[PDB]
Amino acid sequence: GPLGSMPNFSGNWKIIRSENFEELLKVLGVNVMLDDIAVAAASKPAVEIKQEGDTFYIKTSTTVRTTEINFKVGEEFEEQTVDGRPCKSLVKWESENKMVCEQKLLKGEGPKTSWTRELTNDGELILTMTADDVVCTRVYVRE
Repeated sequence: GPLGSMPNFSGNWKIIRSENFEELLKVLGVNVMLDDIAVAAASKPAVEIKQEGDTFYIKTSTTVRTTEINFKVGEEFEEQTVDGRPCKSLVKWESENKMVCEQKLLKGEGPKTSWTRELTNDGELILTMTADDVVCTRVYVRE
């Protein structure tokens, strides 16, 4: 679970709205990173989150594919674009309810990318994914 009064992200989460996902994918092209979309693109599976303070595991499972990512809020980690360019990523708490991941390619030029996850007071989980001026929002509720 979470620290103190901060909300508990642990759960099984069902998507009930999306906007601008295909648009984001087109702007990103080969700059998209699987360590983001491999637990977000597919709408059918539950997104299974396990939170232990700052430590997160995020898992999806279909009969074809199981994927799990992990990170710790506050600890830098590396992810890859689909064409193999490394990115340094860091998640921080932006607010009581919201984490923000900043991302930077290790070398060369690309779009400014980020994502956020927010557990709003109505009980929804909001994922936003950004590439320069394009913002994708996906809204989840508990299964």
